[PDB]
Amino acid sequence: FVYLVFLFGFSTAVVTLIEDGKYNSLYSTCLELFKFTIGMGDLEFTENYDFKAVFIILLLAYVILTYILLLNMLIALMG
Amino acid sequence: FVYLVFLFGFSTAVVTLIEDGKYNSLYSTCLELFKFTIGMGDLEFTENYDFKAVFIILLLAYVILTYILLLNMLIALMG
Amino acid sequence: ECRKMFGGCSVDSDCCAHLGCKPTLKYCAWD
Amino acid sequence: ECRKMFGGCSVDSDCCAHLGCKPTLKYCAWD
Amino acid sequence: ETVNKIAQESKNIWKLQRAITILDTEKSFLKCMRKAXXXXXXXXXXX
Amino acid sequence: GVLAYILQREIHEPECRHLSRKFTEWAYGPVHSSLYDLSCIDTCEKNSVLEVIAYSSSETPNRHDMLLVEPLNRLLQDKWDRFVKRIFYFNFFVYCLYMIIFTAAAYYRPVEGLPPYKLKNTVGDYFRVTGEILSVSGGVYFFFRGIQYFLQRRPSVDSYSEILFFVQSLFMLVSVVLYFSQRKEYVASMVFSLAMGWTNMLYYTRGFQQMGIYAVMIEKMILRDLCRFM
Amino acid sequence: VNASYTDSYYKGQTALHIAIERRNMTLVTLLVENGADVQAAANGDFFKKTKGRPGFYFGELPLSLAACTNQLAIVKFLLQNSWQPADISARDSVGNTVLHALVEVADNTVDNTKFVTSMYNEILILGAKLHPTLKLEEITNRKGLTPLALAASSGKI
Repeated sequence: FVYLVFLFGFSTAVVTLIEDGKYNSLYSTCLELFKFTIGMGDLEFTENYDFKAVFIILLLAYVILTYILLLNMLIALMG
Repeated sequence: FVYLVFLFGFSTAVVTLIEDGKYNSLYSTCLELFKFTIGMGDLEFTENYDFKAVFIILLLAYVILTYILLLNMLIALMG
Repeated sequence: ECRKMFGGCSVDSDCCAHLGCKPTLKYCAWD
Repeated sequence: ECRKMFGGCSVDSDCCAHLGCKPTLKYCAWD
Repeated sequence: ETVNKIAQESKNIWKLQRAITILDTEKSFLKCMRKAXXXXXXXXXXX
Repeated sequence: GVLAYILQREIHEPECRHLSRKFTEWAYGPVHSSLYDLSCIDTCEKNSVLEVIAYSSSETPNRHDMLLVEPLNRLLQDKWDRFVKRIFYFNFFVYCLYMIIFTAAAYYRPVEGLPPYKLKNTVGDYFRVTGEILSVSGGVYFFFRGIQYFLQRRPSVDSYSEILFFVQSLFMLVSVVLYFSQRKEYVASMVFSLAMGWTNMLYYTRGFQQMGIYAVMIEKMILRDLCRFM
Repeated sequence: VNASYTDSYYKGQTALHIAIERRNMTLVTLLVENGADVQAAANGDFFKKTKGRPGFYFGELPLSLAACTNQLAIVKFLLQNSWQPADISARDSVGNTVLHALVEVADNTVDNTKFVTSMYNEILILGAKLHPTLKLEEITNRKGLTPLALAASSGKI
């Protein structure tokens, strides 16, 4: 539920910000974002990106926080 | 034993679903799947994929669960 | 066969040529 | 439009052709 | 540790925070007509 | 211990009744009943025992004070089981729609061009425009609500969540001024606003023991551990 | 002597209930002799599980009360007296007999078990002494549960 909220909100934020390529869709973008949460991602490709400096920062915010607090927080719960 | 069951079942499910490329073999597909369990993978390439929307979902199911419950569950056991 | 424009590739696509399956809708979009 | 040389792409760039946005300054640099 | 401590607290933490949520709403709810006797049904023996 | 003593320090002797906080009188062979005065709920203009308990933070002995009963524990259940729980969900649901709208306009915003001119014609130009106005209007409420919080108590982490709400609403306002200014860059600010609001939304779950624990833990990671490591 | 409370709280409570609640042989004795109904069910919210209200359930009938509060002598006097012997097998609103109520009153603490356990014993010894034909432990509460099966349904180990 929590990851879904964080992921969903972040995906919505991305969808508005730059359609770019493969981020045009919410179903695809969410898949793109989930891949990031799992910890497999390709980072700062940028190319064809608007507010990329703005955007790279957004990716740093979302990816870092998600790996850092949700996954560890769930994982901490798991032991 | 448990990972082998989960991995084996998932591999069998994939082998039927779309031969595609490099998924045609069980020995290769298992290797492809084990790589995913180790946490090194390339995600949502899709290309030449049938039921990819069906398939991406399957990958999300298997990869997420495997990283999420077996690895952590074994790792939780380890401490 | 090939799922022309507006053709849904959940399975059996096989999306035509100019078309490409985008993994949300599962329909085939081109251009 | 295209943010020529010294053009800042925080948003709306769209950096010109010979230029490329480098993700620190957000200005457009080329060459 | 923060997760563990939060877990040990969280029956209690969950309790205190709620009260704060209730209080703020009560203050901002226009101080509209609302309750304003407490007793607790009890049964321990002790007998 | 003393707080509990002062509220519940029931007295029985001639002249006892005027002094006492709690009277309990209902026992069956098993069974017992306790009655509480209760003054703390009564205190208002002064911060009061109840008010202090409601407000008090970062002391670190709090778990105990909140726990105090019957009234503090008893009072809350009476306040909320009867009506409060219903009120909060309506607030949460109302907030959620505001979020769907803020994202929807942002998701479907027209590339243009920057800001105006906007045609505002037809359903396509009509639905989005309503959303944009609605989202800004949604933005004002947070700004107005926040100012009172700053205004009611100017002096001085905690409260962590209210503080975030003010930041996001302001961010939207910055975007709106930009939109009137009409610079393209204004989006980026809005984009922060859309995501921040969504992350904020997760707060409403609070007051739920499973859920309340998670939000608290996240807040803890960010005030302390993340902040320290960063 | 048999008038009862009618408010939702203490509903059905009689003077005899109170005498027992107060552990007062003398007043139990007196009330029974002036004809207190020994089968009167105190069934108001004060005699069921806490809202919290609370509290507290034993259910209902004087015998059940006298046992659940660990008051052997009065259990005996209820069942053995000249004036009205208690019906040892009566069921409360929920179908519970004194054996059911005892199971309900257990809380898995060592001294709790100990007292319930032997008051239970005592009831059976009295059943077999006074009314030998009665298979007490077979009697089902509303939900179809023997005392044993209730015990096990509610983890009263």
